[PDB]
Amino acid sequence: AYQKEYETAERNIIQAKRDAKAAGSYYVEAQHKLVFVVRIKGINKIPPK
Amino acid sequence: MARRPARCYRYQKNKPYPKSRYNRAVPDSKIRIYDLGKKKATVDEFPLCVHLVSNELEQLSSEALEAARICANKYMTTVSGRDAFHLRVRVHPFHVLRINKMLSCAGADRLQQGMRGAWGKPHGLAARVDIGQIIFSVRTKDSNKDVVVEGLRRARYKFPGQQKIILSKKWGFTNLDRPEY
Amino acid sequence: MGKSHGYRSRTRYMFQRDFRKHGAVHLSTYLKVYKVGDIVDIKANGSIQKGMPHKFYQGKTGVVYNVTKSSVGVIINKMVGNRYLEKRLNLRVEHIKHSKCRQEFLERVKANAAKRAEAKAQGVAVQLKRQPAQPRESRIVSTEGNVPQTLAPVPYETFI
Amino acid sequence: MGAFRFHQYQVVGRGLPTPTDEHPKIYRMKLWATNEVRAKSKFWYFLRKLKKVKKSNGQILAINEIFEKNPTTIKNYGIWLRYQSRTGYHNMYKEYRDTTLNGAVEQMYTEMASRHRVRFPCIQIIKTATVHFKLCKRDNTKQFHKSDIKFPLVYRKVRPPTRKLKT
RNA sequence: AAGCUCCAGUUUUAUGAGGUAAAGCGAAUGAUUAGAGGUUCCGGGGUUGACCUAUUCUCAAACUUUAAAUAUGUAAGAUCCUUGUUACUUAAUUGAACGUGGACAUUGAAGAGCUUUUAGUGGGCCAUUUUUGGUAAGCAGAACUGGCGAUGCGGGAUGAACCGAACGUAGAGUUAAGGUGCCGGAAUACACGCUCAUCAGACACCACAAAAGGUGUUAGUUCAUCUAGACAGCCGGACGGUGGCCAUGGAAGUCGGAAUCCGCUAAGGAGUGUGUAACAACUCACCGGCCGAAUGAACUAGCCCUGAAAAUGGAUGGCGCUCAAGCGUGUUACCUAUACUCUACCGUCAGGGUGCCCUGACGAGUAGGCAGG
RNA sequence: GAGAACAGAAAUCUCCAGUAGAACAAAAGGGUAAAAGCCCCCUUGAUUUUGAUUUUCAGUGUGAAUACAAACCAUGAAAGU
RNA sequence: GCAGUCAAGCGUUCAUAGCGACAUUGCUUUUUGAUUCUUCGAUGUCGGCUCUUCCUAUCAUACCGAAGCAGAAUUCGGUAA
Repeated sequence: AYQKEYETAERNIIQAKRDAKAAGSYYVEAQHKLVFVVRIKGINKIPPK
Repeated sequence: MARRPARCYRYQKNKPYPKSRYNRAVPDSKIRIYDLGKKKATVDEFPLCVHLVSNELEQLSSEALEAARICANKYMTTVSGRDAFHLRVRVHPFHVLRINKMLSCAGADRLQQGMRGAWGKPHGLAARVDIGQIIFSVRTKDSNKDVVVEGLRRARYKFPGQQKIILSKKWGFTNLDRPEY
Repeated sequence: MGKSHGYRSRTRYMFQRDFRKHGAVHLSTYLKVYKVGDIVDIKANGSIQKGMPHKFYQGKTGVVYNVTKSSVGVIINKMVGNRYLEKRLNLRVEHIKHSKCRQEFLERVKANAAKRAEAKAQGVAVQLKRQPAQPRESRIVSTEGNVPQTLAPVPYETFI
Repeated sequence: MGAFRFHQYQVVGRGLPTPTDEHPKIYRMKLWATNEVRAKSKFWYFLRKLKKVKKSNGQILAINEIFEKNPTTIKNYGIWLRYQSRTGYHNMYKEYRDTTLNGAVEQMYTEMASRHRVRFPCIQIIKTATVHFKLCKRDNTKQFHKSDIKFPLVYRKVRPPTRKLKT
């Protein structure tokens, strides 16, 4: 649903962006997202810290 | 002089040390002069300026500095004659070297005690020359470009830190430097 | 062994003041009196000569426990060891400076605290925090028993 | 294509920042990458290189990716390149024959790697710039390919299995 | 251990502080130095004006303070009101702030408080980071931390402290680190590129290899020259203003020291080197042809060799392959620990429940304490 | 720096310009301008008693210091010190 | 101890037949120091004799390069144990 407002607004957005540098003006999306954390790496060779 | 290669000196030893209270009777600066050639001349006559710049982080010996700079000077003053162009040494020699000086055999080892023991007795001066630092900045005219370049080549085999010859830009070039009057 | 241990050593950066702070201090600072429970930094001014703490104590924050004549009594905590005790320091007002951070902290919580009261009457912002604070608590409040509870972790078992 | 080579991800964004009448202005770097893992990274490295920012000050608005627009076929990519070897990074413009942007990456990597010194830590590049077939200048592999489009020359080049048959 | 009793941390806010680079103060090697006021001496000439010191604006880097440090670890620090009554230091004077008595209203999770008694020291070590001494050292001596000691097992040829990993038992599965030509699980894997020395099968390591680095090795870059014809070689041409001022025994193309125009014009420079005391030729410049397609100079990095010499016998662990079994770039699939998950179950502790049964978590161990046998 | 015969060591005295580069018995470094420096007077509190606490040392003494209150005086306008 | 680079310079003239400073990078482990790893319930010392095996940085012999090699004594240097 977030993505729809950008899509609706902009024809312009895509073509310019693949071909060259610069960015266009008018809108922008903020985002939240919660996280999950898994510990890959062990205790060996680290501070207690 | 007295041998030690520069295996002893070249890597970056010591919390400096060359502080003026803490060392009466250092052995001398042996560098004959820092600016050379036309000392009575501004930078601005010369359209060419050539530099010599380090690849490594070192302490260069005072003797190596004079030996490299005199070797360059004999090439300049023989080919361009006595009243040539103009050279400046970038780096003066003021880092002070300690080394312990040749014991004895008395079974007197170090007679000290066992020892050694700070307050080591000074062996002379070196210069810090860190990565990308410029040892010589030379001002010349393009019909003697070649002469300064071979003088800079004959300089390199007389210090151990690996260095590169380069053409300068600074502020400007030499002619965006000149339009305001 | 060798050399000293010593109060004055290692002071050169701490003792010394900026080009701007240099010159005689202003007697207003000397004049200032404080109340118990005020929060004060201790860091000695170089430009006062006497009243100075051990040098090692500077940059710590303490609470004015009591005063006895011109100098004031500050509680601060040091660090390291076993069953470390909190210390009283006699440290002058010239060397003691206010702390803004709690003052603005106090105003904000209190300014907030008025906004809430009206909300408690007619409004529901919260709700969960409301449930402990009516059921909760006297102490009276404001007591010296809470201080050893804080005192006890300062000697840290792990660090040791 | 199959299992990438580096589709360029057109990453866009902002900044997005503070209570001041400022704000950073609108940017692009279109960076060659494998997807979003790479996407993030490059942006922070670009933000280090040119810009300055932060991580937090750089805000990513959107992502749009890369397949084949134009032909598989036959740019001979002009690449602006930097290789890190026995000190830091030295400038390069390398114009080499390729199929495509997927390929370009591999052919350059193989060239930094082998020829130039390259190892891990690197990064990448600055730009890739298309060119007309006849224009292509430096030179070995491509000179033959330019000639091939020509043709006749495709009738040339036609060589590789050649010694094998009998006919 | 044995018991007693029922709080810990962290971003964020605020403080002040390591530091070390370019200014300021102080020191200052220590140049170069123009401009420019003034020292003080004599010494010559027609107030001026040669002669040495030396302010003053003014210029290459070092070092100890300090800004602003930039940093980064840090690094301490996170109830209110009213009423009465009492005190208080300080003009028979002004105030607060004390203490009471009474009422009113307010991202974390056992990491945890206290006591008695007990033991082994009270000789350490290595690595990482930051060092300090020392030429250095499998050195000395600090800091901050992990490991070894006291820690197995898997990797690394072996191998206290390197990587993975913290271990009750037993099994099945799947993995780490790291590896897949054979030894040797598991690929003679897939896309490509370089290398031909047997380089080379190597994180760290008693793993060596430098300055110098050639270099026409390969590659890359930067600047110039090319179909208007470069380039290797071979071939080939040159009249005239006029043998040019200064100086000197003497420069006259070519010892030193000037300007630099022009004829005509394939083209024919007041000249590239070879000369004699000096003059005294011949070539080249500049120009043309025979050929036809790229070209050379500067830097850089791989590779590589060159630098490259040692003692009882050859190795990268070994055999020893070289569009790889090298090395680098990407990439697919496999293999592989006591790990992790799970099954069963032994101790502790949560606890529950009826001398006994059950749930789930944690669970290597020297010195050593305690408790059961 | 200038100014004053003689005097160079030349105080000396004078005028200007002069913010911590001076002075402050003694290392070091820090620190301060009607100052804690310099001067003039007056004086004895370099008194006795007790010492909260820190440094000692995180709990361990002497010693040291920073603060008192009692006792006593000084100078000082007095506060105070 | 020996080597490499650079080559100031000397060699009548000529860097390099030969000699070669300053500087500078290495290598070896066979002098000397440094250390404190190993051994203080014990490693027999120097030196010499004699018997063996080795090394290459080669003094001679073999083959070669250069020369300031006329011969020729020679000098320097390569390969080589």
